[PDB]
Amino acid sequence: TQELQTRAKLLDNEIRIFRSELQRLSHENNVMLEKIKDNKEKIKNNRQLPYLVANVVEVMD
Amino acid sequence: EQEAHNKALNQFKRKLLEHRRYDDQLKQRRQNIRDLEKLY
Repeated sequence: TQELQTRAKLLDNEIRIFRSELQRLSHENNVMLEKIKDNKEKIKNNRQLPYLVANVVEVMD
Repeated sequence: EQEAHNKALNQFKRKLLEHRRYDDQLKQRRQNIRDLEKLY
């Protein structure tokens, strides 16, 4: 009953730090998602009509 | 129940189980930010 009372007091400090780390990744993952939308609304305007049609002589790479 | 350290331990078990939903959420969000890095 001394080991399980010190074990339980190790999950109160361990879960307090893991909530702080996960609040930093939530704010960060909303800033990254608006960079993918940003690029793509540009990319949507060029993709639609009209565009010439040509063939590939060679891929030179 | 048997002890008043076995009534403090039914609530400690809940916390232990929860620690299992904070370990799967931190390994998920680092696996989801590397997948959104290849898409950016």
